[PDB]
Amino acid sequence: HWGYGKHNGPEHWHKDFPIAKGERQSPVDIDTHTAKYDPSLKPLSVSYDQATSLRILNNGHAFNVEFDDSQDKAVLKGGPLDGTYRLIQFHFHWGSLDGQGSEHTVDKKKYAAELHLVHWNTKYGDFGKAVQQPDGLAVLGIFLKVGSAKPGLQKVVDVLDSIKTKGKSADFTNFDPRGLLPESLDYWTYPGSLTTPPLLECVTWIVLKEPISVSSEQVLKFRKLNFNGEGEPEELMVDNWRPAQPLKNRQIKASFK
Ligand SMILES: NS(=O)(=O)c1ccc(CNc2nc[nH]c(=O)c2[N+](=O)[O-])cc1
Ligand SMILES: NS(=O)(=O)c1ccc(CNc2nc[nH]c(=O)c2[N+](=O)[O-])cc1
Ligand SMILES: [Zn+2]
Repeated sequence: HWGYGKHNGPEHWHKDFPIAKGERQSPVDIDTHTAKYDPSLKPLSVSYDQATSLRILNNGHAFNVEFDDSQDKAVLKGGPLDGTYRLIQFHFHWGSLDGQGSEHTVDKKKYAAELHLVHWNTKYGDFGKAVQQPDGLAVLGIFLKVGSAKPGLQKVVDVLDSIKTKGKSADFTNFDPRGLLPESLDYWTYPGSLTTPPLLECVTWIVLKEPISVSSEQVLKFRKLNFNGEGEPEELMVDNWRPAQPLKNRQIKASFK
């Protein structure tokens, strides 16, 4: 199986998922100087007031906080998007050290982690159908730097010891993802892909300029998670990020400045 270990990491994925070397792969380096301001972009609309979290799962690659997406409750719209995208889950990618961990980079700068709020286009009826379409998903990307704690993150951090190993899940209700957003919704956007296999080219990426601050103790707790299942040799869950991929024939647009 693919992973991020010594022998099955990102440079190996193409052998099972040939679209790894495709025309619209993610993440990418965001060259701030060459991203053009696009005054036709709209403000992003993040409507998470009715979000219903249900569960948190260690899937052996990251942990996902899953939402009830059976009704139009936590939606992302506007920005570069046409139509309405419903929140299904969020997860993070992070490093073994504070100097690395994000998937997207900003003029080659790597952040300590990166949060992905994953949304699917309601015109496709469900997630599984949406990932088959070029405009199927919108992922809202938010950088994490180490500094002041993020109080809105602590409930997530505190449950991780209950889902240490691959395939563990825990009840995770009433979590409000608004506590994870920075103050500004200024963003960059570009057409890309899932950053893990199956690496489908179905994502409008929206990457916020303003990172959120999390404490060293918070990100330390992410690094105590395990890639392995229970009663297998311990492999800390760290460096679960794909490096920047060739931008190819794509423009990154800025909503600002
Ligand atoms: N193209 S892909 O899906 O990324 C993929 C890549 C590599 C494999 C073989 N994996 C391994 N082979 C040898 N030793 C190991 O320790 C692992 N391992 O770590 O799994 C299987 C699938
Ligand atoms: N890192 S990211 O780009 O935000 C991101 C990556 C993967 C997903 C959903 N995963 C899947 N999607 C479709 N088919 C699949 O088979 C899987 N799967 O097997 O996981 C959602 C978001
Ligand atoms: Zn992700």
